[PDB]
Amino acid sequence: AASGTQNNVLRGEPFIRGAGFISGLSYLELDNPAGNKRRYSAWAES
Amino acid sequence: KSGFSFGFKIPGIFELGISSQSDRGKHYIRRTKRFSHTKSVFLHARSDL
Ligand SMILES: *[C@@H]1O[C@H](CO)[C@@H](O[C@@H]2O[C@H](CO)[C@@H](O)[C@H](O)[C@H]2NC(C)=O)[C@H](O)[C@H]1NC(C)=O
Repeated sequence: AASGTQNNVLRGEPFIRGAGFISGLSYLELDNPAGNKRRYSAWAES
Repeated sequence: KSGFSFGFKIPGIFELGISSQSDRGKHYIRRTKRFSHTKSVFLHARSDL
């Protein structure tokens, strides 16, 4: 008899306060923990 | 397995011989197996701008 249990839960809540570009950094957190350099520069310009 | 034989003869033849053999064997087998696996993924997303 063999039994295996797998359980992994990872949740992120980015806060990017760039009015329209604020949602980009929040949506990019899905599977991408590191922030995009180009997206970060765009948010800084915003 | 079991076997028995008996023989007796005396002259006055006269001769007599009796043999008996009985064999019996039984084999029984049984195999049962069950496998069950459950996989559930729940993802919730909420974003406000
Ligand atoms: C009946 O017994 C046999 C013993 O050889 C079992 O056969 C192997 O059992 C191991 C036990 O984990 C398995 O990893 C192998 O895949 C089995 N091989 C085969 C060819 O089945 C067998 O599982 C038992 N049960 C049955 C046949 O229902």
